[PDB]
Amino acid sequence: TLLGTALRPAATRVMLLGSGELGKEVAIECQRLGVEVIAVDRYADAPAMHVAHRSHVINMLDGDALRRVVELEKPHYIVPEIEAIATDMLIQLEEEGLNVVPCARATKLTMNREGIRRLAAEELQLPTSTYRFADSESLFREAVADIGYPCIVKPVMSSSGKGQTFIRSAEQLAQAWKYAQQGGRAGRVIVEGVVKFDFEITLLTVSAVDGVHFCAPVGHRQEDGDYRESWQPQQMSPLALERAQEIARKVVLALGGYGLFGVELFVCGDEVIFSEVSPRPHDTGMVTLISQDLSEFALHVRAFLGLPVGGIRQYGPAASAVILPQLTSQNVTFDNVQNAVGADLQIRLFGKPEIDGSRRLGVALATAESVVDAIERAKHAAGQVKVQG
Amino acid sequence: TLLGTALRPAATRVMLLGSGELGKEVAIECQRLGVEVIAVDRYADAPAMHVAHRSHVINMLDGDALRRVVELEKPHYIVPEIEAIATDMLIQLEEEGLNVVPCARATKLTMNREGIRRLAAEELQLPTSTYRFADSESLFREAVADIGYPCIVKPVMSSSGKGQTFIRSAEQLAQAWKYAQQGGRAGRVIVEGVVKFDFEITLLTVSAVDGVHFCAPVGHRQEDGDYRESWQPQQMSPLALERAQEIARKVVLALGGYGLFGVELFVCGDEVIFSEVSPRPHDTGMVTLISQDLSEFALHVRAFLGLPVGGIRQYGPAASAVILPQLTSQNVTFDNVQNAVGADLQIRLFGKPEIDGSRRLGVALATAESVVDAIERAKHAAGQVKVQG
Ligand SMILES: Nc1ncnc2c1ncn2[C@@H]1O[C@H](COP(=O)(O)OP(=O)(O)CP(=O)(O)O)[C@@H](O)[C@H]1O
Ligand SMILES: Nc1ncnc2c1ncn2[C@@H]1O[C@H](COP(=O)(O)OP(=O)(O)CP(=O)(O)O)[C@@H](O)[C@H]1O
Ligand SMILES: [Cl-]
Ligand SMILES: [Mg+2]
Ligand SMILES: [Mg+2]
Ligand SMILES: [Mg+2]
Ligand SMILES: [Mg+2]
Ligand code: NA
Ligand code: NA
Ligand code: NA
Repeated sequence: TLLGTALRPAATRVMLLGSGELGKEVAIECQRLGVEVIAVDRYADAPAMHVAHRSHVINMLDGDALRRVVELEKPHYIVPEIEAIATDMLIQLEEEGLNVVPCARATKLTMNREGIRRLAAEELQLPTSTYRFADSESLFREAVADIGYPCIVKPVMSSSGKGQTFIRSAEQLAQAWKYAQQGGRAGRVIVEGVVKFDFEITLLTVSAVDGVHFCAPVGHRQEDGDYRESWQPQQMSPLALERAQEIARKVVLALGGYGLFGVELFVCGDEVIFSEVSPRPHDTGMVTLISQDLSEFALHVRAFLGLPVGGIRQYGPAASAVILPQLTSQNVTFDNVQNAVGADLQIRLFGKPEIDGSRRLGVALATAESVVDAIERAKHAAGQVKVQG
Repeated sequence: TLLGTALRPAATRVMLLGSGELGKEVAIECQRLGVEVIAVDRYADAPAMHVAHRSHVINMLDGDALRRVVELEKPHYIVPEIEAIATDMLIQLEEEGLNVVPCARATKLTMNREGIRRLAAEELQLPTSTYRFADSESLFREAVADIGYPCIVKPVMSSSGKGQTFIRSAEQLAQAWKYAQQGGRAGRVIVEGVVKFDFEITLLTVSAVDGVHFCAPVGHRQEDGDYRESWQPQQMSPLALERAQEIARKVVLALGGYGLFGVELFVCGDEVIFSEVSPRPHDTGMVTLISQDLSEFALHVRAFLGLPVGGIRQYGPAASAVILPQLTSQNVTFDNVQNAVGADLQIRLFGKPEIDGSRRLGVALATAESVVDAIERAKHAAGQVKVQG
């Protein structure tokens, strides 16, 4: 592994496709290695752009635009932060010699539930929820019938729960089907049975030159399509853990390429069920900013740059809790910060330029003697911040 | 404590006066809190500028230049990274209402050995080496005669051991004096008696809204004006730690304002002697980038923003080892990186645009079960890096 000096002729260049808070930490980790960072997004002053050498605002869904910026910048690495990109163009660029992290195929299978679902369930022969795909309401109706209640319906092109519906009753069908055609692209869906699990975890799995290494399991609480709190390590049976790792390894190896992956699983006793996987750092993993020697962002960079991980140290019970206010403003200020920091307690404020509704503006990070106390410490701190408009 | 959003009208603005690798970390920590950063230095593309919202290049010693930039950017805080700055203007500006970190007086006192030495030794009555100042070759000779051999002569305005001579005999008098005239303002020198200590430490002390806090003692190895390796914690007797803390507390308070200070001390069994102090993060403190929950940079930022520290977590034995090559290039590259990182092993590459001789271009960091093992690991890693240019 040879690294140049950022801004110099031999500089090593990383292009970030998506400049949110996750991308912001990757940018930081690149900067720490004197790696040149070019932050791209669909709006100005995105968080990662604050810490990049330079940036561009483009429609990442537009492959011609993608090609143009890439060609312009000639990056050594293309690192997507989100699903919403012209992956077809990534495939092309990769085919043309670009290094897409972790690999372009990985980004495509994952942006489509069908792709990934089939791979895991069928190909990989892995445990997942019951499901069915449908191209028409009739089929939709048909499928919901085959799956039963309650059930979940999601566009094969959905995230943050966008265009999805929890179904317990036939009465929702008109709206459900409509919600589904609504989000994502705006027309195919998936109908999954509902899993009754003890808890959900994110198994942050890094695939690098020295193989696959795992972070301790991250548990989390989802609400209204948003994670609220995350903690580590989530208590699980040795057997359960063992099964989760097997699943994670099979999946990452199957997707291919080096990087950090967020493997979403469900746990019921010693039983583990595959849900889905992010081919990049996961929001829940923000707890690793205080819980490990190497954060999920640092692991991602280490891996993609072709460097060995060796090991991951975990510093005891830890937690993250989001700062998710809801208002409309283009000049947000944060008060009472002094009551959100202290021993074993930190906060991050993203730099987002504006808000117009519910948006993640920061996160609180805490460690404690117990996971339960870590959670409370983090929640309480997030709650002390007064978000003004 | 109220923080705005970087780039927004209510943004909290921090101006860095000196954009080296230490300032780089300060910038990253500011950015983590959505603080707006303006990086200033005497050359372009300086490390901190890589992660700042905006950058300027001026003569920081020029008081008028300083006022101009300050007027132009209107920062809430001015954070100097070096001694060589227009201290008189900082005083002016602080009066005109600007928050100079930690305070303007602290900067004035420490820009030259005379202010700080006389304050510590005469005003505060802290134990220090014997010393005499001299502004002429002849006064220089009279000083040596009084101080005795061996002694160390140093220019009053210097750093990183520039223009210093360890004088063992009169043979060296002529050269010593010449070499001393070479370093600084290019005049006045300090002649100090030689302290025979068991070891030296850097006691990273934080003066904050909630009091004075101390990081575990940092030991270090100096070689030709430059620290080479640093480690933490450095073992010391209880009595020595307490005397070191009393000294550090006294000095920071006397200097005034909130921030992290690097108190340089010589330890002689249970006795502690004051050497000097950086009214800001110290290079030897880079070990904290791996050894604590909050690095010395995160701590400085937390303190100067008026937030409480609460407490500092130390993760066990750790060390830092510099990457200090020698060459002339404007396009430095680093190879063999895959052999300089791994389990409990990291590196940082500063992004310095060029080198023309010996310059610290990065640092290796490691943790282990003992400071001895950490030091070895970190030195080995620094060594694995193939610097070419
Ligand atoms: N079959 C299933 N059974 C039980 N809960 C399910 C489920 N599918 C989804 N969930 C719940 O809903 C959450 C979000 O589901 P999903 O991961 O499919 O959404 P998403 O793809 O739209 C968002 P993201 O990509 O950001 O994770 C899960 O983390 C889980 O809490
Ligand atoms: N009186 C004294 N007796 C014994 N050793 C001394 C000494 N003064 C300095 N030293 C040794 O020399 C080193 C550098 O001295 P000093 O810190 O004063 O130089 P400096 O101010 O130019 C460097 P910097 O500001 O970068 O730390 C010390 O860290 C110590 O090893
Ligand atoms: Cl004197
Ligand atoms: Mg998903
Ligand atoms: Mg999900
Ligand atoms: Mg000094
Ligand atoms: Mg010194
Ligand atoms: Na790849
Ligand atoms: Na910038
Ligand atoms: Na001030």
